Amino acid sequence: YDKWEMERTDITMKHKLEVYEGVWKKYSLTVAVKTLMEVEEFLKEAAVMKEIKHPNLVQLLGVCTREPPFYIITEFMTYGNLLDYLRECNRQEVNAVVLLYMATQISSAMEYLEKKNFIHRDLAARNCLVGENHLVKVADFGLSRLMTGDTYTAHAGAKFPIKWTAPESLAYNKFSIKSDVWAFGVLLWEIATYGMSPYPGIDLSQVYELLEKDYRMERPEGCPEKVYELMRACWQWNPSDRPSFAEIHQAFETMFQE
Ligand SMILES: COc1ccc(O)cc1-c1c[nH]c2ncc(-c3cncc(C(=O)N(C)C)c3)cc12
Repeated sequence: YDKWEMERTDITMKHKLEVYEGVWKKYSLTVAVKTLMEVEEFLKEAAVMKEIKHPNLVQLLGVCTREPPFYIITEFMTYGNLLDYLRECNRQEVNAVVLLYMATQISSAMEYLEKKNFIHRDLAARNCLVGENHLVKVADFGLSRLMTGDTYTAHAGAKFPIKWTAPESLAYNKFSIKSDVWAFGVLLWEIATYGMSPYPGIDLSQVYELLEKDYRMERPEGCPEKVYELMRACWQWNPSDRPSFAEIHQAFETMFQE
């Protein structure tokens, strides 16, 4: 854990994006810096990121956890968040096969988290980052430890991103890897629509009531049928009926390789 420990003066802040674009001076490397949510939570978040090693999860580079202010230093993704990237892109370049490639990368990251007993709890396009050549990485700053068979119960009075949130979470504050699968389905929809807002115009207070009566978003324009079938599978009411990320990733790698 001290192999990760850095001196605060090894980094220089360049631009404020509390997240900064910074420079790891020794390597002349552009990095992302997060500074200090309570202290212990921040330190645990750093501790968890030390255990994460995957090409499509944002890589930790070092921490400053001796004397305040505390730093978490990670790799820098050139193009920023996926949501704005999709909304502002050239769709002739970011075409159908690129969208499949992005979904494959994200599902690969989630398959890793699934295998390593982590949940994300805020899977969404706004929380994915884009590098050169349509490289996509999931932000892993809010990861929680959880055995995949088990359930996390959010604290009393927690506020959710309703339109990304699984029904069991909206009603009972319960989260699991299956609730991430639901969120992934919404992320797929975001990708397929190049960053449209989910359930357009639908009042937030009626989303749960709609879901329990089996309302789901319709197939986006131009979206392949098999991709929509995957979305719908992710949106099964019963969590145990939803596919695993291993199955989801396998499905996308097949599509992408064909
Ligand atoms: C300390 O790392 C983090 C902690 C919090 C957070 O939200 C993200 C990062 C993070 C890591 N690597 C990154 N690489 C690139 C960018 C980034 C660059 N430029 C623009 C945007 C952006 O979309 N907006 C400002 C809306 C994001 C962020 C990051």
